[PDB]
Amino acid sequence: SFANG
Amino acid sequence: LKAGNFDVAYQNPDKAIKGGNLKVAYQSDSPMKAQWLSGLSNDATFATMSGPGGGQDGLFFTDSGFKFIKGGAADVALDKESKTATITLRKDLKWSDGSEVTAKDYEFTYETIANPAYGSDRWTDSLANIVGLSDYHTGKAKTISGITFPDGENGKVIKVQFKEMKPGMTQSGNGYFLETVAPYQYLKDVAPKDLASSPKTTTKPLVTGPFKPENVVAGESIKYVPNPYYWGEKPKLNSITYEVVSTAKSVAALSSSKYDIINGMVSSQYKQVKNLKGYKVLGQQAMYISLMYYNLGHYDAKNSINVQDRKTPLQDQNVRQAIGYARNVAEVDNKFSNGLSTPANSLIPPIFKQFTSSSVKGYEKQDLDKANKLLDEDGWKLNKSTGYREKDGKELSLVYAARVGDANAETIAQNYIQQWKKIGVKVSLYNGKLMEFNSWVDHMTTPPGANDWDITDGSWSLASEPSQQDLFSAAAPYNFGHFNDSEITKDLNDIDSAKSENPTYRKAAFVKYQEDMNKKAYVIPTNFMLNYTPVNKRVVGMTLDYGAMNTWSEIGVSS
Repeated sequence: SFANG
Repeated sequence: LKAGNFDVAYQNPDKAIKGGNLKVAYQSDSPMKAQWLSGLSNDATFATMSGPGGGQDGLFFTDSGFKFIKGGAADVALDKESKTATITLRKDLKWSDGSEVTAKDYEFTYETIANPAYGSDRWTDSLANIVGLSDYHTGKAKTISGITFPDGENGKVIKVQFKEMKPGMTQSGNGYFLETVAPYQYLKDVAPKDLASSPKTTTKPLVTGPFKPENVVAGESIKYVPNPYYWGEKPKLNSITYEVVSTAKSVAALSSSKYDIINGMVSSQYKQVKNLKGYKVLGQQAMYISLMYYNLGHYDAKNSINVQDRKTPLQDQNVRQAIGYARNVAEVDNKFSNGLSTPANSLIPPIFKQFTSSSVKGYEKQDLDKANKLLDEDGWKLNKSTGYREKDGKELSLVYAARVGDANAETIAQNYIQQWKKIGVKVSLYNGKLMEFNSWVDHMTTPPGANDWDITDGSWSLASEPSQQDLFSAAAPYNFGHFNDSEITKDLNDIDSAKSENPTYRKAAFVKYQEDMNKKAYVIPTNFMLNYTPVNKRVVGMTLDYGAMNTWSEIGVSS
């Protein structure tokens, strides 16, 4: 999944 | 291959020697945390550092767009009519101690994540799509019914049964099934709640990759040596050392040639690295998107839905577009980025070639004329005295929740405010200052959402299935601006539809989605990024190519 950053 | 003006590979003209030792570092101001089991590992530094050991025992090869191919430790096949993934392990895939890798070892991965007793943080709802697994997860079943073994536990085949196929299932990082093995026979007698802290997963693990960790120094390093039992080609190197280096100490290390390769280096250091004699600086397109959000509503947590019900001039498409066209992203990047930020045309990064196209046009080019026109023809008439536009008696004035983090955060935000002034829009910082990161996450992610910002910036490290549902769907909490659009919903659905099992169709769906998003302009794509990696000129076979599946085996040194 995606992550802040 | 190039990435921007960067070369992706260092083509060393000198032949590799037999043997040698390679010295790699990861830039981190925080200690590494060794944990060899993917499910139990939460530290990004260590995940990268595990590369020579197999990357926490990943199974699948991919192409340069992260699409599964055959030929890795295992193969995966999808059969839509039976709703099944079939994972076939290599006949001669073994653990580092010589023991076989078996069907059980794949299933065990699932147990590490799904059985709460191990304390993983890696469960996702995507996994509830595997038959039986939710029930295992909540403790209703003792076993995972949708995971069966055609040739039993000690066999090489696993079949995974889903409730629904998803077209993303051909992309690594999809999350619908898992991609690693764990050594059940090595770990079976460890109580689940002790697994993560055990020597056997930390300092003395079993691995499946070209190298194995001969020594691990907690928080600091690994000493890799060849793994006799690796199925693929024997490495050229005798050893690899992989260490953490602080941001402060990195540039020095390069100057003294303490490390042949430093990974994870930050953009602000590039100007210092660029001129180092002795090194070739490689570059590559990142899995990254930064964008601007507009605040358009609220999130209804109980009913899990975004409601686009906020009073704001930003409800006007013309205003959303105009504020986009007014930015000078390209100019900003040229000043500040050293080439490592380049204007996004769209929400999907160009590394995903099968999912986007440079043909899609966004706000990558400033167009102050167009912006002023759009506002003109939407009744926002400039107020000559004030230098700001009005409509039905009210000034067009907005709050920009800019945030800290970027070396030049303050300066960039100011640039944008000034650009916006040029088109008659008055913009001020959220409380007159940049927001701190943690304050920003809170502000954005706390339902129902705030009413006291208009514009903000977000940035994501995308997984290699660039799923948009969790960022932009009507039901997503992460839809920070809270838009809700039937056409966009349709588009997102099409991307994940059965029709999209065909790559060409999926591509077009992604493309239409991207077009529609740029047009509607609920959000605006900002930047793509490049990563860089300094490489000592003595290194042979190094490359950042995402389709390069055997670099640790191929890599060598010329002296």
